[PDB]
Amino acid sequence: KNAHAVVEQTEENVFLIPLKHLRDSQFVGTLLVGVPPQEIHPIFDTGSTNLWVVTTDCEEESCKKVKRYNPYKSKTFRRSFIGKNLHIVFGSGSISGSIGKETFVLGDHTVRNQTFGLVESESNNIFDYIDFEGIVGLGFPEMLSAGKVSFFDNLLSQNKNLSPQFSFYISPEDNTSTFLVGGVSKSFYEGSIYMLPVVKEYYWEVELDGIYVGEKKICCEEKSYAIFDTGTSYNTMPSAQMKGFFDVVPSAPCTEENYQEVLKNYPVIKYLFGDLVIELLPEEYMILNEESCIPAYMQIDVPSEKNHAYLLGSIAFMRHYYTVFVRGAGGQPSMVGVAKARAAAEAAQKVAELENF
Ligand SMILES: *[C@@H]1O[C@H](CO)[C@@H](O[C@@H]2O[C@H](CO)[C@@H](O[C@@H]3O[C@H](CO)[C@@H](O)[C@H](O)[C@@H]3O)[C@H](O)[C@H]2NC(C)=O)[C@H](O)[C@H]1NC(C)=O
Ligand SMILES: CCC1(CC)CC(=O)N([C@@H]2CCOc3ccc(C(=O)N[C@H]4CC(C)(C)Oc5ccccc54)cc32)C(=N)N1
Repeated sequence: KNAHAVVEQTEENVFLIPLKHLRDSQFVGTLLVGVPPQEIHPIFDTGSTNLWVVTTDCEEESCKKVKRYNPYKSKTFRRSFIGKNLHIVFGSGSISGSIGKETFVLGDHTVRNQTFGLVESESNNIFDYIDFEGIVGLGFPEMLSAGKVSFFDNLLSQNKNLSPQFSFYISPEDNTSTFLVGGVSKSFYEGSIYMLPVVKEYYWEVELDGIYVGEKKICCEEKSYAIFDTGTSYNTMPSAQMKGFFDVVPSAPCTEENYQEVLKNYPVIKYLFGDLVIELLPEEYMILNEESCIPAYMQIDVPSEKNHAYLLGSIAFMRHYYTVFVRGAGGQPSMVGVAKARAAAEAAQKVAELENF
């Protein structure tokens, strides 16, 4: 019931990371590792928390094709005397490596003593189709596989000018996509921001009360949730619902010249977050793919939350909605704020942060 305010900040307290939309579909920024600095181009992933860097310890083909980080060239790289192995399995691949500490620079801000995973193996594969160099995880610290301090938390603890919030502006056809640390920019949205409380600090997870495709109620008979996950380009539904969705949302042949008409009669999707209703128009949740219009959706069953979790991804959701991620503390819940994205945005002219009243 207690509101947040958008307050102005000096430009250095909200730093902007340009995100380049690569042909392999990654939105990657720039990250400097160690001294002398080595440059990598990671994705920024609200669906995980570990910091991963691809290293010269991985000699596989998928790793050798990118600019591998070499820890033996870094004066600041440190291993602990007793090492730790890390092995992550997810739907489209696996990542395994060891733990180390390093100094990072993100947006001219320095972070020391940062635990990170050194990729040694990318083989279970998604890595054969992308030029993967790393992940800056932005989930809650509960998802860390190792270390006591997440990258975001550690960055904040060493840079008192930053507020514990960040936001994403996704505009791939513009080359204006931006990851913002410490606040927001009014250049990237219009209307008001509406806040949704985070119900469990693991993923960025909020209550989801219903889903409609046209007039058909696709959700919810049981208590459901939405997860804002920049690490997936697609929106997702659980299996039970995913089949029913594609049954009423078929693909269609399309070109840049006829898709507006092809899709003119497709249904509008609505997500219900309490009194907030978010709608996705056909030209927003359908994407052009190999002479075809296809729904930017995929099936995903999240074992925690009992497969009642629905993911909101970079291309089918954040492209249309500017999203803010606000880190709660103590009795104050973390929150996600959502606003209609401003399509006319160019550069972030001014910057602000959300203050809690
Ligand atoms: C990165 O991690 C290192 C290792 O923990 C940090 O170095 C440590 O920093 C603390 C505080 O600056 C030092 O505390 C000192 O301990 C002596 C006793 O040895 C005490 O009498 C002093 O009053 C002082 O508080 C600690 O010695 C130091 N440890 C080492 C091995 O150098 C470092 O601060 C971390 N860097 C950042 C940016 O957080
Ligand atoms: C980044 C992977 C992890 C953490 C290791 C693990 C993980 O599964 N997810 C989500 C959870 C929900 O289910 C899925 C399902 C699929 C994908 C996927 O294939 N993602 C692609 C996107 C692309 C090609 C742009 O970049 C990369 C870059 C690297 C790896 C994967 C991708 C992601 C998720 C994360 N959010 N993070």
